Amino acid sequence: PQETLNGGITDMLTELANFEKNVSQAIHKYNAYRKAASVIAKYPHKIKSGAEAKKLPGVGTKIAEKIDEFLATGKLRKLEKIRQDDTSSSINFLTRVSGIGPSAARKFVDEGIKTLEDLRKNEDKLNHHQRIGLKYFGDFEKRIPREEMLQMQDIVLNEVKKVDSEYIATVCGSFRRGAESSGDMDVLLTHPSFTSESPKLLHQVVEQLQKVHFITDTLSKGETKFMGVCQLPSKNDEKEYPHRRIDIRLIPKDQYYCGVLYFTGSDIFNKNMRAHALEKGFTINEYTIRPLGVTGVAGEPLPVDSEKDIFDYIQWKYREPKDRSE
DNA sequence: CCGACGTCGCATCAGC
DNA sequence: GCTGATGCGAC
DNA sequence: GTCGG
Ligand SMILES: [Mg+2]
Ligand SMILES: [Mg+2]
Ligand code: NA
Ligand code: NA
Repeated sequence: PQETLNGGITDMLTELANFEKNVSQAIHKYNAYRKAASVIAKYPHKIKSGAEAKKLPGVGTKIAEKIDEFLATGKLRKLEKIRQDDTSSSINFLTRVSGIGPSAARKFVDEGIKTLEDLRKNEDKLNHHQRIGLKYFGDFEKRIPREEMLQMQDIVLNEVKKVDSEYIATVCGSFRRGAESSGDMDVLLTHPSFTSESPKLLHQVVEQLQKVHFITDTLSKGETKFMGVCQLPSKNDEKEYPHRRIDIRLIPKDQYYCGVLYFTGSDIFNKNMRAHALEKGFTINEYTIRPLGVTGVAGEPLPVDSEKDIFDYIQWKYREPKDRSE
């Protein structure tokens, strides 16, 4: 539905979600505001009153009321006032730095640090991740067109295969659902030598990708998960590509396809797939599908050899990644 | 009236 | 030193 | 903030 139907309402709601999360530290209100923003975004009629909104699942009495106020005045007083509040709009802004959450943002604003300028003058007060976040602030908010993703995927598959031709790599994310652009790259990796009934497999890959200068920085690295930055090589006399978030995960063979499904998303689709899963006597997380017991007894992980197997157990025609928006 | 609201890997903090 | 809790990011 | 036991 066209964003101009209830656009003003959903932006109001998402703005209020943001303050709950970043300023009030009320994650459950943040998610309530987003849930109500979603169901509104999908509603195919121009909302004429709060009582009308109220009908939607996730819209309660207090949002109904804010809708009424927004309809009559084109604004909300509470939102107007929070915006002109220096302390609160600073705290809210700084959370846009990857690695500064509600709690570090609060701490900074308490002691005078409110702007990227302030963050720059105070490197010593930021942790490693936060420096990388600061350094790529601009880059990190940009989107990645598919063309650069395919190019990034070329590097990844080439280098992974070079390290050891028995690795299996799948770039997931909205990339995998065929999206026209993506916010980051999410690589899932496994290896025949790695099951769960069983720390270099990850490091070796990360290492090759730094060696060809594809990975430029590291946010975190452990035995199973890497979070980092990458950058395509620059064209011959051209302006350089932006720096990009890339994650690389190592998953045991018998959990690979649950992982692929889970990180393929979208979350909306996974919420559905989880719900239907429950409906037919099964539970599915990122690691496994388990049958529910005569009492709610999730039992042993079942054998899984492909995405299909999963879909099979819960009796769903396998859904092509391109259809997994919902 | 009141508890649930996904869960988890890693970096780092708090406390012993 | 170590263990556990907290912050963070993220389908 | 909203839903539902
Ligand atoms: Mg070989
Ligand atoms: Mg992703
Ligand atoms: Na409702
Ligand atoms: Na942040």
